[PDB]
Amino acid sequence: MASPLDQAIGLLIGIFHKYSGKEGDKHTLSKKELKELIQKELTIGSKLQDAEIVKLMDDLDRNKDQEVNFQEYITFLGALAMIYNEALKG
Amino acid sequence: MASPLDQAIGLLIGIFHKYSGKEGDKHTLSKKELKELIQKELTIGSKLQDAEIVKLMDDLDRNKDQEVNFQEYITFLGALAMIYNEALKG
Amino acid sequence: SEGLMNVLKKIYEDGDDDMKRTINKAWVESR
Amino acid sequence: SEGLMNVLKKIYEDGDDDMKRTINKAWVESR
Repeated sequence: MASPLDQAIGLLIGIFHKYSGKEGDKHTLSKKELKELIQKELTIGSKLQDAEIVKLMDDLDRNKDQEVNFQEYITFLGALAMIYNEALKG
Repeated sequence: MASPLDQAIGLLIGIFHKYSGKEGDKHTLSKKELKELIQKELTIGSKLQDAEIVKLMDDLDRNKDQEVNFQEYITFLGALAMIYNEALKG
Repeated sequence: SEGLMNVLKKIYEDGDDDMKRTINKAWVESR
Repeated sequence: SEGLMNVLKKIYEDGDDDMKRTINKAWVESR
């Protein structure tokens, strides 16, 4: 009965598939659709950090420039969770 | 949204670090850690599947051939999330 | 076949009810 | 190498901190 982890990986699915579902059934996000996910999930509205988001987009696009696949988007969230610093300390 | 994702990536670390840090400050899961993590935190569908859980553990260790590291464990959870393909088709 | 996905497909059979609710919540926030 | 962790730090420092709350819950609730 895997509910606690299955619903957390289900959060990442339910976030990701909104943005591909804007054009079709696909398991990928194109570089500008990936940037839409970042701005619509992490609502930094009117802040100067969009210049950091175009570099975060270049870190995500380093997996594939044309469109970033769901598994590599989760590999990147694995780096994001590791770089959180305090999370792996308590 | 941000807070819904930030708690979901916190579920993966809230599960993982109890096993990796069980006998030190360590940030990797050995073959016993990953099996104890699944059987405690996720349990199972039926205890007859435990022979496939040790094969899933061997497919997790496929990345390093001794003990599996945090980003590779999350990358494999991206493949496990891809097995729920209907949620990634909509 | 690939072999990998056929071992991972056994974990789908676990029978959870919350994952399919949480995906809907993560979609419904953007209605 | 690229300055990955220095750009990803700008997201750590923007997150709502439920990461560390959920970790501490998961560390207590399993007993």
